[PDB]
Amino acid sequence: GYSFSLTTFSPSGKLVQIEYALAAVAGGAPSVGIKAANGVVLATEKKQKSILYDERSVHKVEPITKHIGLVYSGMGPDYRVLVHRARKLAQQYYLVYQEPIPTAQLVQRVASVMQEYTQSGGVRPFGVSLLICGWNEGRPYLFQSDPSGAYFAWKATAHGKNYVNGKTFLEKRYNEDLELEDAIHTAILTLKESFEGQMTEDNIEVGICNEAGFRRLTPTEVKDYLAAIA
Amino acid sequence: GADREVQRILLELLNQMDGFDQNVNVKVIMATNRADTLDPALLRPGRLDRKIEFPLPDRRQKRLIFSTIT
Amino acid sequence: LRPGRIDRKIEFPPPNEEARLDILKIHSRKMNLTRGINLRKIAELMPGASGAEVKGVCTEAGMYALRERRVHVTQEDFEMAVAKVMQKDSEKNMSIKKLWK
Amino acid sequence: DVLPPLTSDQKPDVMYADIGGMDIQKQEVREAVELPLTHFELYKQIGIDPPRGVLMYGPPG
Amino acid sequence: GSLLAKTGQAAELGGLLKYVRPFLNSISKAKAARLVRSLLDLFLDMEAATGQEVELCLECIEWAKSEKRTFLRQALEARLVSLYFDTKRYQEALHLGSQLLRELKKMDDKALLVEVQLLESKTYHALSNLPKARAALTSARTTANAIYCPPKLQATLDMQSGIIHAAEEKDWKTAYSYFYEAFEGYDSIDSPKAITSLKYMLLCKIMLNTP
Amino acid sequence: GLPKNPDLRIAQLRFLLSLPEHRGDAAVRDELMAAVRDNNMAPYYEALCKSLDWQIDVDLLNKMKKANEDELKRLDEELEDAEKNLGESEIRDAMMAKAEYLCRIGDKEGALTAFRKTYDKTVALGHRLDIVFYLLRIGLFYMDNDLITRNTEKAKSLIEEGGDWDRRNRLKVYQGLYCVAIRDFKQAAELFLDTVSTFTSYELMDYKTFVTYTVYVSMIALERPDLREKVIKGAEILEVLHSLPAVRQYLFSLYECRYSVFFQSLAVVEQEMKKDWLFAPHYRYYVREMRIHAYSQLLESYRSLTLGYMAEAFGVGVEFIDQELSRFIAAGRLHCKIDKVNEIVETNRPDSKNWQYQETIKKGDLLLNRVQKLSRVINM
Repeated sequence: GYSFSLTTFSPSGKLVQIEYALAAVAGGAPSVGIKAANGVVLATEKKQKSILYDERSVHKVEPITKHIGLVYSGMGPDYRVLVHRARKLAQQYYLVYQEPIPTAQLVQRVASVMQEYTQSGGVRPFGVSLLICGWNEGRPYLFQSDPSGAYFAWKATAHGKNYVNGKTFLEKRYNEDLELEDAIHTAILTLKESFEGQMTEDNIEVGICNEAGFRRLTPTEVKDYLAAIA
Repeated sequence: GADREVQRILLELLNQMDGFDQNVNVKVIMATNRADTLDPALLRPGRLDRKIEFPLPDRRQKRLIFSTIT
Repeated sequence: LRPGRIDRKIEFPPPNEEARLDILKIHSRKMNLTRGINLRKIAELMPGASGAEVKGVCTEAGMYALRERRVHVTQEDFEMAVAKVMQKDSEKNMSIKKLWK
Repeated sequence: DVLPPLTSDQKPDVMYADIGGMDIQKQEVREAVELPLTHFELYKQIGIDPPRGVLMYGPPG
Repeated sequence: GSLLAKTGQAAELGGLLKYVRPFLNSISKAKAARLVRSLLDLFLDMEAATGQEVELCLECIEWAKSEKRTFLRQALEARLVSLYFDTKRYQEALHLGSQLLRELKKMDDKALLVEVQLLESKTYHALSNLPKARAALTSARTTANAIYCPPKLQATLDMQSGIIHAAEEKDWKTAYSYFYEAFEGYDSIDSPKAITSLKYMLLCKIMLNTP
Repeated sequence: GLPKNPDLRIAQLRFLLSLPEHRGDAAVRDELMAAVRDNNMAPYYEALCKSLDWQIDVDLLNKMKKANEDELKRLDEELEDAEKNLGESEIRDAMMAKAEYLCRIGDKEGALTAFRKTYDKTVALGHRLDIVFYLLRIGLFYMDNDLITRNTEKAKSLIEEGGDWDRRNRLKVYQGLYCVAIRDFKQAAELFLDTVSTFTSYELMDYKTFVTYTVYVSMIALERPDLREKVIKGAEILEVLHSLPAVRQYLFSLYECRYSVFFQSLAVVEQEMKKDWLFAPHYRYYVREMRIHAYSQLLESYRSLTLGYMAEAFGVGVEFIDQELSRFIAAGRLHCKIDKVNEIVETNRPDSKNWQYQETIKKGDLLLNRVQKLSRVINM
């Protein structure tokens, strides 16, 4: 189809390559991000091909700023290049405006770079779906960006493998007045629903944005939530 | 042309699926390796009556298969 | 389409509420319905039906009746048949609002 | 006189006994096709256009 | 809870479970969930049947539904249906199991849905209605096929599958293998009911006329 | 669901009052008048109070009568408005309300005539069957057999046009009920068996009572293999019998040849058979038939046996069972004869060939007499 070239339109008006990128998305790692009354919780699985893979060596939740946490859909190396760009962009905004980058604005710049990669005839977009949690002016924000350059705001959402079940889960297993603890419980529950196989401190990692600051969970805390609970 | 022809193949398959007349007791069954693909138009419930999974044999099932052949 | 050639055009838009009612009644005429069936609600719960998918929904209700060896259909059968024939169970999240708006 | 009255190896000569115990799949397909191929007239008196298609999915062999 | 249960002081629990309710409200709802699950498990598991078996469960259903702890109430009701099945009360067991299935169908909580359908199949088998038990077992089978089954859940499901496949006398080898998997799972979680499976295991081999 | 008009619980209580052993019972006055005043059957209460020794509930009877008159007045004015100003659907609803209340007040002639006019002017076939079902319920409530038969054939004729499945299913239960009312247990058992899993006639009576009727009629009507395949192995039947051990024992004892327990259960079940507002007129017959069937079962596996053996098996004494076999053999219901000197029953059941010959010769006369009467078409 009209996918071998990125800079041309199909007769129906679709640029097939970017929905191919979105098909690469949701085939990767499952992950779920929800917005609670106070904070924002992003959870992702850590399950490798073999037990030799020391998973703590490769974090997936990355703090862009002390107030921003970032998770991806599963496209590892593309996520790494994009997260480097996002970190540098956040630094530029932090120094230019002398204020920390807004979550929505940070997602806007990241999606702008994403769109910049959605042109020309000799490059390809990063097939990564990005979940961004942040705190701005006392308000919590959860945003999702996609390789097409578009971005949106979600109270709760999920992407990766078996994402439709996560969507239904956050449809009926959610209310906007969730406390932080119950928010992490909802996140690990939808992770259990979406994932295949059990989890321990090894198999999940979670980042939580609270208005004081963001922090990625230690694996011990990840087991505390996932195991002996739910 | 190959792409257009495979699309016509799919459309003719659906037309025959809906087109085989009543009082004909033909059954049509399709095998697949992935099933996460496959056009939902073919997965339309008006012509799909059951979707049966055949995952890799695990414990018990592997034991049963080995016993049966052996 | 050039004038001296084929002369008339006809549009076949997706069936509306009344059309969905008529298709439901027509195809379920042969079906063994049960008191308490309210086909109007099923028609309302199926916006943007394609007409043929209404035949699909009645066939699905009949299939639910069959797999339980029942020769009769109820409102509940059609209601959970809607859940399968809604056809956006594989949709509503192929990223439509994005990159197309 | 009037006398009193299959294409290939299509007849496979394999039984459920030879099957490696896919019991759940056995039941699923048996309801899916075997009853329709045996008793489609009852599913006709239901009026539902008795079954036409089922999907087989899994790893290759 | 553990010390008051294992020592047989469960008669005092009738106050303790009521003493901690505001405490359960103050702390996170899921922490209260874990504590309530542990307390009810430790209570019902022993011989402490003393005039409060289904009563405390009843007012805790009321407490959870009033506090909008709906999911805690459905889990508690699944435990209550299990108790009802144990108490040979299969009629009301069917009633609560059915309505629990309806609400669980309002949501998409397959994890408890498989257990509820499993209990439905068990109580249908207890009432000699083999077809309904088979249908419930098949529904639970697909629902569990959706997710990865924990060893406890997998063992229970396979034990019931073997029981049902034995209730039909047309074949025992598949029932034998199902009991084998159930026993393997139970031994893996070291649950006592393993011996029960181990019994049914041998039963099949006696039924296969190959002792 | 279908409306409970007329209410057959009222008929059951009235029939119970028709029995002298229960006319002195005060266990009915609490509930029957509870519904009697609610449904306001002025004609039926008037018939009752001048027939079963009970008398006027002054305020209840006054509210009864006056509410019936004023309700009929408003129904009449609404029907008149509908017929003068509204289409056939609104008049349909108006006369539905009129006939429904007229049956509600148990006015046999009034309900009959109102449902009659409503049926005559019915718009379409869908409403035709339902009126027949109301009138069948009224006929059963008064136990008017001729009305029941005519309504049954009317429903048959109207379903003949291709009525939908719901009316067809309900007609099976109604027709089986009719067959029970007319000692036709052979067809009643098959009708009840066909709808045991599809029974939805709550307006008549509950499901457990239906399965009791089913097991009652099946044992008398069906032979042992059919009893095994369609009742013993009928999953829903055992499912409901787990809640009803009393009839489960009565069935299993006959099937498992536990004849003494079977006789105890049959003696018990004869009481409910008698109290039953529909099963009473045939009750003795039913109680009789099982006996021979029971005997016919026990004598099946023996060529000869001492009377003491069956006496102990049925938990009865030698003289009683001897008299029972005397009657039943005298009636020709058993193929055995008694050597009272040694006190031994001895079967004389014909073999397959001998039975075949006896049926051949019997049907031979039943056909040859028909031919002979058909003869003399020569020389009129």
